[PDB]
Order: sequence, then structure tokens, then C-alpha cells
Amino acid sequence: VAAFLKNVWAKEPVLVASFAIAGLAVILPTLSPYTKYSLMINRATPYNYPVPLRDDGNMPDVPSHPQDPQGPSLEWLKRL
Amino acid sequence: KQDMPPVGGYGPIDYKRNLPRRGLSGYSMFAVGIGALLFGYWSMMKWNRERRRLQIEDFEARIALMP
Repeated sequence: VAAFLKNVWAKEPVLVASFAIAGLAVILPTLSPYTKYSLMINRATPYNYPVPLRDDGNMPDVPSHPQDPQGPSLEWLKRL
Repeated sequence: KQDMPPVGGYGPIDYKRNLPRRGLSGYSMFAVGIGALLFGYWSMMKWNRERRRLQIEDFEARIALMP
């Protein structure tokens, strides 16, 4: 079966190259950590309006000032 | 007395059949193909991600106004 890759690649060299692109395409999205950066950006794109809520006692976090360090940090991308 | 056949001066031209001007064969090809292909993918992620940065910038002006 070791020459089976060398008696068809010298016989029909078209679909042999297709199966190699069938390979190396399913496997790699589960491999490199550049994915889940695809997920963090695609969720952090603001379409709609972020409506604020009503305070009653608490206040667990996030006061009215927008430029305060009160929310998350997606600002790694601008530094990236 | 004025007939043809000359004393000398002959070639001939060849009956040969050859022009093997190769040509960067034998695994030297497929090497300039793959590296330049990933070079085009390397040109990505510095433009699409850059335009993605401007894309949030574009949507930023929409959300800041409209109260």
C-alpha cells in the first residue's frame, strides 16, 4: 500500500491532489489557537444599541461613566 | 566545360533533433507555488483585521449618536 500512493500519483494526478485538499482542511481548525480569536471578535461587534438598566440598591458594578474601567477588556485588539 | 560540381565547401546541417532547455524541474517547482500562496495569506490578517478595526469604528459613530 506504500507504492499505492506512487502507482496512482503517476497514473491519475488530479483527484489525488483533491484528497490532499480534502485533507489539511478538516483537521487544522481544531488545531491552531488562532481560532477562538475568530469567536471573540465576531461576538464583540456591536450592531444594536446597548440599553442601560435601572439601579435599585446594588450596583454590583458598572456606574454611569462610560470611560471608567467598569466593563470588560476587548481593547487587546487595538494593541494587537 | 562550364558545369556545376564544386570542389569544396560543405556542412552539412544536422539531422539531429534536440532542444532540452529545462527548465527548473524536479521539486524546484511546487516550491515557488506554495510559498507565494501563503505569502498572499500572510498579506491577509493585516488588512482584514485592520479593516475589522475600522468596521467597529464605523459602527461606533452610529451608536454614539441616536439618542
